[PDB]
Amino acid sequence: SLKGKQGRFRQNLLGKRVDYSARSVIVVGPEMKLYECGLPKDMAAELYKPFIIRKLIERGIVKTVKSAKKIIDKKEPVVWDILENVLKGHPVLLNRAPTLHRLGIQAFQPKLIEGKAIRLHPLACTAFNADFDGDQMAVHLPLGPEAILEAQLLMLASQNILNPANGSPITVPSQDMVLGLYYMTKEKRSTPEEPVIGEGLTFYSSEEVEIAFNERKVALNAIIKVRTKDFNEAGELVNKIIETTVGRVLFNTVVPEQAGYINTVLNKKSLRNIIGDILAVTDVPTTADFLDKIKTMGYEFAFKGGLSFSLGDIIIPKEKHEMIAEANEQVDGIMMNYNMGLITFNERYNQVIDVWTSTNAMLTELAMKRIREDKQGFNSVYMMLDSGARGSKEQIRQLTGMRGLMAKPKKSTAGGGEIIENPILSNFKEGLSILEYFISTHGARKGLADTALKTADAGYLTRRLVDVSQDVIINTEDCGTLRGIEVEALKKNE
Amino acid sequence: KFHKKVNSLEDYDNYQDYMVGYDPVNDSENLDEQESTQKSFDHIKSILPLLNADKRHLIELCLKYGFQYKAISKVMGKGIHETSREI
Amino acid sequence: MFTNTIERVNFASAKNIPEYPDFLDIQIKSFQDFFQLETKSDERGNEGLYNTFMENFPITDTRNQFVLEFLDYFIDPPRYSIQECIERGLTYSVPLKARLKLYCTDPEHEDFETIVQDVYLGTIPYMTPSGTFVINGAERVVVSQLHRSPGVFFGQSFHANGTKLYSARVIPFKGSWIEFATDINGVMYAYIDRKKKLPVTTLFRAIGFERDKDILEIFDLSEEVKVSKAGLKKVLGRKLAARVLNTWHEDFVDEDTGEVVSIERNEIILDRDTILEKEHIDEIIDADVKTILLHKENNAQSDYAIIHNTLQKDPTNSEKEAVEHIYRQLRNAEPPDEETARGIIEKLFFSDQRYSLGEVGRYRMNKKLGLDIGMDKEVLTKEDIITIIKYLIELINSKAEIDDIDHLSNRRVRTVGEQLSQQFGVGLARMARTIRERMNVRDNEVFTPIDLINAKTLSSVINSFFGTNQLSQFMDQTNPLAEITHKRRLSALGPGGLSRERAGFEVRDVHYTHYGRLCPIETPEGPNIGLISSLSVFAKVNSMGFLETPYRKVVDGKVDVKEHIYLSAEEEEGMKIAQANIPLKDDGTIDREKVIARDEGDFPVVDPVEINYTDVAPNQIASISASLIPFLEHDDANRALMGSNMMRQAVPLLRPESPIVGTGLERQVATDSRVLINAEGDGVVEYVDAQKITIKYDRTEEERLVSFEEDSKTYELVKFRKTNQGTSINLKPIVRKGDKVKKGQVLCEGYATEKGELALGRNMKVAFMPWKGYNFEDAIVISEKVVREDIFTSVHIDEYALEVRDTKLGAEELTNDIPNVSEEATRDLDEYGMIRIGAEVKPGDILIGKITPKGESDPTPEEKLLRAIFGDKAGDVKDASLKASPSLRGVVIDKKLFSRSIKDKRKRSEDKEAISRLEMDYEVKFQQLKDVLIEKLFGLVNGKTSQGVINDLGEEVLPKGKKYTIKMLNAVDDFAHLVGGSWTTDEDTNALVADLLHNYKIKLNDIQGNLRRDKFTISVGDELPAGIMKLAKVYIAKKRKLKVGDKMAGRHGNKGIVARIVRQEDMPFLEDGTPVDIVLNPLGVPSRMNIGQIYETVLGWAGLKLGQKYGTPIFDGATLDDINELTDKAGVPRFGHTYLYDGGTGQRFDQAATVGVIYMLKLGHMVDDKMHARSIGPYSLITQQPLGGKAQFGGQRFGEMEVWALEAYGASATLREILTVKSDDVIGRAKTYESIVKGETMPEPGLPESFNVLMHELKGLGLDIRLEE
Amino acid sequence: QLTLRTFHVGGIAGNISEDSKLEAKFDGIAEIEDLRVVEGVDNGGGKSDIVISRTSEIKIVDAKTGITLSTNNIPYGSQLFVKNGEKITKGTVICQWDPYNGVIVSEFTGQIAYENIEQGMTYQVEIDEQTGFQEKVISESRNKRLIPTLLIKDGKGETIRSYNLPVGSHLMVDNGEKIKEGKILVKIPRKSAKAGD
Ligand SMILES: [Mg+2]
Repeated sequence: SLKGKQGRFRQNLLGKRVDYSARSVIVVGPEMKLYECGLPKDMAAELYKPFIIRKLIERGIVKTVKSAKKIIDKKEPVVWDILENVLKGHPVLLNRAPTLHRLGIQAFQPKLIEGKAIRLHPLACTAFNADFDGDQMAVHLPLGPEAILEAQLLMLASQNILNPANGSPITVPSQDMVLGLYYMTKEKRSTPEEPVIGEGLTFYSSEEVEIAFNERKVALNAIIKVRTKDFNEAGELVNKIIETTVGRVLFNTVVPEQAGYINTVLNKKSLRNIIGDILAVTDVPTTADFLDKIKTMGYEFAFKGGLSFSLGDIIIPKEKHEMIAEANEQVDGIMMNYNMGLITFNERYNQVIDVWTSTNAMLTELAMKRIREDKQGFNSVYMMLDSGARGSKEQIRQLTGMRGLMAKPKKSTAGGGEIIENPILSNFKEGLSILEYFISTHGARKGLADTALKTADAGYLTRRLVDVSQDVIINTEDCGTLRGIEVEALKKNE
Repeated sequence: KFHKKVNSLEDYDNYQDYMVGYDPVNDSENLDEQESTQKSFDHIKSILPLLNADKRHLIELCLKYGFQYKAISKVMGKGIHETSREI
Repeated sequence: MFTNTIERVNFASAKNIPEYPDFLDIQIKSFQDFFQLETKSDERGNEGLYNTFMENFPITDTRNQFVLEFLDYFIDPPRYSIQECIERGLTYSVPLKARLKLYCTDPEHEDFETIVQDVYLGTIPYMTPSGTFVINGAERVVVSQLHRSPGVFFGQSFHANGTKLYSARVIPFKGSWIEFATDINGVMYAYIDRKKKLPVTTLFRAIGFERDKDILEIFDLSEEVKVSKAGLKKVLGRKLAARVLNTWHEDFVDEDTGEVVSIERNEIILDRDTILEKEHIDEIIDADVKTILLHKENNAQSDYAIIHNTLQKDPTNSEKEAVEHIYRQLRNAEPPDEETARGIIEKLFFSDQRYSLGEVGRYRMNKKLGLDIGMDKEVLTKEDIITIIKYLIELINSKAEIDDIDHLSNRRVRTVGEQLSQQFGVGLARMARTIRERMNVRDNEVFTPIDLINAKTLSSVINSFFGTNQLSQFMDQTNPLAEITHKRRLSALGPGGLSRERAGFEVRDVHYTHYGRLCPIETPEGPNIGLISSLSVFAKVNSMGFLETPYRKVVDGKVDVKEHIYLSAEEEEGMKIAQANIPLKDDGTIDREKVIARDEGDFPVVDPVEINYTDVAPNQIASISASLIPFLEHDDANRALMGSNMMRQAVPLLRPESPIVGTGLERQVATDSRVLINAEGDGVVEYVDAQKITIKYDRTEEERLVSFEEDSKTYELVKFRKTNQGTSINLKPIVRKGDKVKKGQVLCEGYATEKGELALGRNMKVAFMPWKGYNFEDAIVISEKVVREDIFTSVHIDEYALEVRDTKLGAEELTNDIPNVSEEATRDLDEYGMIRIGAEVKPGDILIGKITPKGESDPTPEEKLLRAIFGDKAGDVKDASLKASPSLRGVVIDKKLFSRSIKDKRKRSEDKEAISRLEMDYEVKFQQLKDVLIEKLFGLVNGKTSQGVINDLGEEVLPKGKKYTIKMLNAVDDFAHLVGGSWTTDEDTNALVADLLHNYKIKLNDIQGNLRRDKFTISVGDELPAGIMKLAKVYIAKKRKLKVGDKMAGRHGNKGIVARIVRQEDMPFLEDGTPVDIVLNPLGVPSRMNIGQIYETVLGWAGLKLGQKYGTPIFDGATLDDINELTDKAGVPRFGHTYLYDGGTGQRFDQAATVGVIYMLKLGHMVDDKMHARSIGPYSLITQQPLGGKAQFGGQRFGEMEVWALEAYGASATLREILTVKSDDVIGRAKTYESIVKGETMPEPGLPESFNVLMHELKGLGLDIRLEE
Repeated sequence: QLTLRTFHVGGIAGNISEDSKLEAKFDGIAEIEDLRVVEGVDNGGGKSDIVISRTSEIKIVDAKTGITLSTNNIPYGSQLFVKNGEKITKGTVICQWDPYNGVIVSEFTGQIAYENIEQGMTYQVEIDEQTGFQEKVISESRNKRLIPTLLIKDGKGETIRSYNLPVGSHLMVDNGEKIKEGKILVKIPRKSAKAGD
């Protein structure tokens, strides 16, 4: 009874089922603030029941607890009137399991919403590892004033901007937000076939850029010159004329003036660095407001751009058949050389692997180039890939070029993993054949099995690490030590 | 047979989580019912001195030995029938 | 063409595809080879149950005075049909009775008369026509298992230091494992039932190989030379292959018994592997040995040197030395005599009692070892052992190959028939033991083969199998596809299989032998990945239990397109198999210079001359679910897996609609699911209504003469029936009065079907674009039109059952008058305290009111007086009513009460009168049936002469040679026992008479079952488990519309949660003003690589603009050019790239977006079932902590990781409240509730109760735990 | 993540090309420590220097400040193209070696002999079915006392040197064959870097 996961210690002493708790599916609230959450009316009414009872007795409506409970269960308008004010200043801890790091529990100030699903801020998703494909979250209600103060000053999501692992921001825009910001801050150059309105115009401030953009006289991606404040070589803010885009000006209307002027196309890496810099110069509240504003801007302009996924964006290179035929001819020549007796079996196998790898690399590069120069860099798939919103070179190559060479389904007893000589010449727009799909299912299932079976090891490692590091707490201020460690740059391959 | 008709709670996984449960509302309601019964009995005890002395002692004896018409009748002098009628 | 059917535009180009095997064959045909109700006596010789009857008979007592034999068995029609069994909660079973003959073999007791009798063996669960077992009112599936095939398995294991150890394991059909192994010392060894080790040569001697001459001649490694001076001098230097021993007899006299025992003692004069020298010649000569053995000069003997090493580790030298050593090693005691000493080995390895290989095992061992031992030997032999050791030695020299554990020829399928046969064998063995013991104890002549038999010992095993075995699983009853997948599942888990913890990666991967037999896509995504597989659409299981898939033979490059052959994993090895889509000339020759072949795990490119076989269909590798994903070739395998998993969780909808883009297998799934009413023959319907469909079947004149039933037949449609998962089965007629029908035609739609096609979702207009962040991270933005038009609305039925039993304190009653509840809460209850049909079950209402007799203690005088004066206000009854949880909102659709009739004296006399009247009525029916049968028979055989009719007792009821007239036709005592003989000289007349008698027997058995059921309901009443008086069931229907939080999914692995229900005017709309119905995130498409959903999006739109539905078979579907042609014909932009307008502003979006029609499903993960909130509620009585579960109104778990996060934040206060005052500080939580209500300060927390439980457990372990200040 | 990154790959083998050449990344003077070299013959028939020491360390040091800019280790059997004290520039190929299989370099000229090397006991011959190419791969022997040894002797038969051959190594020489200094005797097949684990 005392031993194991189900034992007394690990089931009833180190972790307990708790009161004033709830659980429900999570939907996305994009119009909320970083420190807000949407609680369904029934969930809030059940969680905050003693507080509603206190207000009901104080108001003189009832004098006993049972009558107040009956009134609450009848779902009267007075209950909601009380609960609206009861909610204020009383945050709730949202938790998504597994709780790998401390950001898995975060305090949110709740608001009453319709429906039965918790509304969660999108920027918190990365902290929770939470998507909206069926995920569920748990709500815990602090009771004492010290617990509420801890929630408001240590757990509030607007305070959990930085990752404790490395110090870099964790509340960074992702997916639609990054795609919209990238679309707004990317430059477009005027050509005779497609003119860009308002190119080369000089503006006295961001005010005139806003006026011209609102009157539809300068395009969002037009290259303009604007007089704004920027650092000089000495670090002082001085007015200067910068060549930028309209979208960059609009993005900088919400960037704090202490961070200077940002004149770069916004991807995930640049956004992370920019949020870190703004937090370095300003404080947390300013960074939170900046995050909310740029979230709204990115969502708005991704929505306005109509960015889709069409088969026209998956431009299969016209040269694919030529490269495949040339590689087939090379493989035929290598096969002849092995047949009549110049190269060994291993040499022929290695040469075939080499030629197919080179052909796959060239095809991937050509698909990269085509998708990059399509629509002057405004291909939606390319914007998703280059902004960091979603995608990679491998997936796009599987969509446009070829799936490449696949590892053989050899057992662990067999030494090493060979590569099938015939690669998957087809991609997912053309359509894999029966044999190619059967080949791919082995790798897919191996990856899924690794995912589903090799997180118990991660949990065990985390448990052992926590138990060996539990007692390490900053207890004093100075250990009066003359000892230390030498730190130098970390160089790999010089 | 009775001991072999009894299963083991270990046959249900995590039986301590979702089984063997109770609600304190039932306990509070039971104690409230007990208090109501006690108040009724106190009301009856307060009414008792207002009755005739013989009928008060009949009830007092009937509350410390208990509707024992025979032993009360020999104690009193009245018969079983008379004592029952007076009670 | 069938009436009311959709004619799809089919894009397949592959011809001559063989018809699918019946999708439920793996269940129906397996159970039909073990059981049936309508088999004739002559056909009952190869039916499986007969074999399990012979394997347990005869049963003879130890005194051999009595012998009991089995003759035949009979199966009676079920007492209750499937629908009634599902309504009451009983097991759909057939009663089995057997014919037994008990006789005496000892002539001394001549007063015992031989008896032939029928004995009720008991009720056996019976398989429904849909392939399921109705147990206790719930449908279950016996899942086919994948285990290790019987035979010989050769394997390797890497030892700790790195030296290989080889093994040869014999896997029997039933019994323990016989394992030979190689030790790190190079010594061969054998294991007996996983006990301690044993030298192989010791076993070889125990078999009967007395001397080392036989042992060395087994492998032919020694040369025999006669002992002589010149001969020994000629062979000087050679190593001795055998020990040179001196044989003499020593007389040992036992003091206890006085018998002189001559023990043959052998002294090792010369050891093995000793180089012969001149000195050893004199020793050999003095030993008086006749011949000696020397090592052969052949080099190959070195490869056999391990045997010699084993000989060096054998401490035995004679035939009986090894036997005695084996006895001492096994029974842990000295042998009593040599007879039992030999018998222990002869019974451990050569006896069928401890283990049997079976036909499959014998065949596999014969094929593997290259022997031809007769198939009648189910146990090992000495030749088998010799060949196994030979194969192990050949393996050790790196001259053979290791067997593959994951090969599909080495994985065998235990079907439902095999599992039921094994359980029946266990039960009948127990029954036979009981019969034998009963015959042992009985010496009185008054004992017959009925008193010998216990039905309980068989019913117990069968019910245990159907109730507690891992393979008797709750059926997935969400939609027809879920049933058809669960019935075709192959599980590697359960008894005799692997475990999740023990499951390595290798078994979970996809083997090259899974091609066409196991689906490489449809597997669970989690801890059960790879361990639970799905049968492929063309896969069968042969008689031996191995998966077989069909192919087309290719002889000299010419494909035989008219015939196909089912091949197993082993029959395919060494052959090159091509595809099905290979272009072919007019003569059948392959028209490709280079063809990619599938030879074992490799994919070579060879000429058509080298091709041996070809696939038969494009979708041979996929399961039913995978063969329902259009454009599967355009999806990643992971997304195909997820889509196959999600299509099985799609709830049936109130108004289902078949997809515009479908593969074309939906009709086959609907037909083979057998949930819809399939017409059994050609006919014209008579009358159609929401509850029934009656149709006149066309029957031939001969069939009408033989059949006792009217051509008309009525089918009752299933109306709002609860599944195992809560979903509803609602079937509606799609046939009008007057239409014509054919065999297999569906007369009804519903249960996620539409017009005979599977319909799991609805067609929705879709635009792929970001929408204000409301479709962020796999979220779904849907239009309010979906809620307005009831598109995604479903019905979910819940069943609430209350038992009222006989308790010691009194019989609990069902009444609407229950104490201390207002008159409003008992307004909707009837006399029996049961909610009315049509009421609204708001949370907290009483469904089935109940009163339980309260606990009157001793009636103290004070209580007596208080009741005497105040009254019986507190009457002895406590509320035991069923109350709805604060999440149940529904409408009562049906209520049922099942009761046992009260046994009274007047009721007993009334029951006797009623049973007499019913008996008279049933003899009237009997006589009417007999008269009809006699009239039909006289019509059949009028004017002919009888050739002899023999009954079951051998008496000729109808004398031969007499003409046929009415008089003796009505003089026949009974027809149900007329077995044997020929009625007439005409074969056709004889066949007609046999069929007529078979149908007469069927009808008579059915009417007898009806009479028995009427007797049971008059006497016992409603069937109900003992100890419970009444059962009250209330069925509540929940209309669940689509709401925010509900889960939706497509067929391509795309799933989401409805994040916002958006008004019509706020939706993106086209130039014509029509808004889209769903907005999906385009970002989900590239990374997840499920491009197929885009293709289906475009094609579907064309369909919606052309009134067309499409068939797009997987790997033989629509190319982009066909979609382009259809979109150009429908006035739809290519690739669905359209300019959209914002509904809230009106501005056209900057870029064009992908717009079309997508098939969207609604999964069974609804926010109604997921939301739960608790402030305070029930706690545990042990841990004093909140319970767990929405049904228990429990609280969420703040586990170890949450505590770690709280500690990392530094929240001492929040962690303290979570640990003490919110969970188990009994006083603290009440004081905190009071303080929150009254506004006061929070109480000081105290010691948690779980800590006190821990302390009490520690004290119960004898530890003095002291808390000190 | 160390177990979830495999899911996105989908089982496709990565194009991990092992660096077969080590080059100079900075301008300076190369100093080699613990360097032993022999004169061998490459595939082209010309003379080359082959390193026979496993502890060679090459340091590229700036000629102006004297601070060691870079440090690298010279693999055994690699072909050395830069001598000690020679000035080098950026991009110069310092050395090249076989990444797939390591090599054993003979340090003396003489005859090659086998010790405890027998067919079917310590090594096996793999023969191509089509071309008939034969490769002698050393396997694990049951008798641990039989250690496959290569003996390099002089013309008088005295064993100058003995080399231990590990399990799995391919024999590139024959018994009784005459060899020169710097010739590769036994090619040990290094475990090829598969798709990123
Ligand atoms: Mg999720």
